[PDB]
Amino acid sequence: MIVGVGIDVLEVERVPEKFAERILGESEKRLFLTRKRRREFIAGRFALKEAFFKALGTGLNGHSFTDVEFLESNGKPVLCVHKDFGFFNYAHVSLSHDRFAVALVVLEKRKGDIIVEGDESFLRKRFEVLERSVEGWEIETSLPPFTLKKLLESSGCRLVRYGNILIG
Amino acid sequence: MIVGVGIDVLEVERVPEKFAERILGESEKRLFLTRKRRREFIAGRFALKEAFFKALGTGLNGHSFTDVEFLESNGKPVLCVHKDFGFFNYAHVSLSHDRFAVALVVLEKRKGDIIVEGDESFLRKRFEVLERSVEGWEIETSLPPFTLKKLLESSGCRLVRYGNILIG
Amino acid sequence: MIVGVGIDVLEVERVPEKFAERILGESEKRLFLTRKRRREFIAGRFALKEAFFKALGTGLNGHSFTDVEFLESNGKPVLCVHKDFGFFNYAHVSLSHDRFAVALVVLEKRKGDIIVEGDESFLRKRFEVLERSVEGWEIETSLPPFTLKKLLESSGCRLVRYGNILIG
Repeated sequence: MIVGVGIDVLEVERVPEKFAERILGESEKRLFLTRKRRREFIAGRFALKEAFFKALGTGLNGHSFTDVEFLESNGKPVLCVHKDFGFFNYAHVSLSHDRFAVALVVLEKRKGDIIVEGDESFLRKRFEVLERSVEGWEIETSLPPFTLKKLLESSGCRLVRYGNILIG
Repeated sequence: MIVGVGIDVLEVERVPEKFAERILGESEKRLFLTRKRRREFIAGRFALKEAFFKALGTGLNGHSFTDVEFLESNGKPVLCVHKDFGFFNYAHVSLSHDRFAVALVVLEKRKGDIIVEGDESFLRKRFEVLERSVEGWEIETSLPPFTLKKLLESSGCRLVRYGNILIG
Repeated sequence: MIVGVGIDVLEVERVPEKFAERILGESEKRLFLTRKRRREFIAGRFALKEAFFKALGTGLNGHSFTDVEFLESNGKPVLCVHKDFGFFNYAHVSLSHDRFAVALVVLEKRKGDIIVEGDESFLRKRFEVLERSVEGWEIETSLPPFTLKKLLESSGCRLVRYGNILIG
């Protein structure tokens, strides 16, 4: 199911490069140094973050723009969370710019698609266990990623994958 | 499942404020009076309505722009229908503007998420009943909101919530 | 479930009409001749194709812009594939332009919604068969449309409908 959607439009030229220090996370800063078109990168990340918080519905409840990072796998932006924002396990994101930047965020909750490595008996007591793979056990849970991560690391368990979301 | 999607882009400056009388519903007019940036509000509502009808696929079949309202809960636009447009029970909407307004509408049909208060036996004869809550009975139906509303009010039943759609 | 999303923005005026020969498929060329606003049409089709490949995630793996066509039913763009890009069976698309063109593509995999005509016994050996209609048998499969089409035409079977995707 779709949890929320967000769209954001901004004129690239009117976005200051000095905003980099306020909006970017640490891994985004490393990616920023690699970038040839610096003003576009900042504008794009601002738009993606705005679209993300629009998709949540509550906006900036107690969160900062640095709490949400957009990294890159291949050429596509990928969501990285440093806080619990909800129980969505998929963030489908897209970004385009031509003088104006337009960012799209669609948040989705899929049944399952959460991979955890650990004792079978431990997991079946707490979660609905669906399938076994090379990566680990596939479970269904509505627990937010950091809540789940803290619960599992207390035991001899490990969160392998949480949908398509990157954690920390 | 996704029923349809709609996107709309328009230059705010070229949208006349005089269009307010043609496109806005009564509750939108009350919201319009509160607004400081009047031209932006009109442009945004025009874009949202256009995106909505694009998401339907049939366009303006026999409908008017006043048949669809976009109100506000918190800071997010919320769909309010005054007519039956389909059996979607979720409208995920977003709006952004920076000289150009961009509106996004995603229509979704979720299993259930329709809350009805009334006699248990009456409902089980007609609908697949899923869960009981404080708000009422959760049912699955493909009946459009006004069709459902008219059917229930004929008996001693009441439509409490239809997904995230506002009715009337 | 949502397979991927894509957004694209481009300034219409800076898109050359000469790009028509490079980006358009044969059926799009026939539609292009009918169009009064030629520059808008090209800009829109470029934006839709870009949004489509963004939604795939891999980009232009071994594909061309001519491998993907956007035709029209009523007034809405409709996806036509000439190659296998994935197992999504729904492409929800939208296009708007006002000096800048904005295109949206949402790719979805729905359970079922693939209609095939043929021998009941042949299909039940290979696929999960769901329902019978006037158009044919509804099956669930993760086979891409051309792979499925080639498999069925080898026997006395025919692919009737693949979600809302047009094939060839």
